[PDB]
Amino acid sequence: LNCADPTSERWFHGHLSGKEAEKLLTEKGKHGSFLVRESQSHPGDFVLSVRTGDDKDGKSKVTHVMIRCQELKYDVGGGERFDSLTDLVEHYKKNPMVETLGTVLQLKQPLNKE
Amino acid sequence: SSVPTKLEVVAATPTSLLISWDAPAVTVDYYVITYGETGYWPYYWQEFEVPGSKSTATISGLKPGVDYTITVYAGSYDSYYYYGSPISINYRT
Repeated sequence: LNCADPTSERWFHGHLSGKEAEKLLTEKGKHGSFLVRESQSHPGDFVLSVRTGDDKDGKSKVTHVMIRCQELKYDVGGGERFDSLTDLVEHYKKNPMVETLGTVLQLKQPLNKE
Repeated sequence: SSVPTKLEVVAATPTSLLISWDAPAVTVDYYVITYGETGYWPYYWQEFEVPGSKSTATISGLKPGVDYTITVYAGSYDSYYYYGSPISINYRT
């Protein structure tokens, strides 16, 4: 409740498990495709799920990002802070998020809820 | 009181971990294995789901000489959220 409400965004899926998200980003997503969903470990917190590979079963590889809301601002654990998730998303289309797990994390096309 | 209990790396290659947790007395529907590089953890991770009938998993495609943090979650098909109190370990390489 303590940050700008992003629930009306089209790339916001609300309740969507990691397995469901992986299936979505696979069946319809490309490299760098992303969605936001609610955390299953931290109620009320958000997860940015990003497609980071084509291959690993016939499913694609997804890297997940914890979104932190603190003092009315969003960030992904450090660095830059945003008044909205929409601003955060735009910034990480233009900028790399992180290099981890043998993949360079950067956003491309949103995967919208249907 | 963690669920599950006794998470450990059973065997490891430079690029892969073989993990195990307690097959318990009270069973759950599924497990979610999460893992990431320590220092970027807990903000970046990868994960996968296994049935509650399993108490072992392999995490592969890792890099040698890297510190990893691994957390296993337990869950119910009747809840969106995981059970509280997961178990977590560190392992390098």
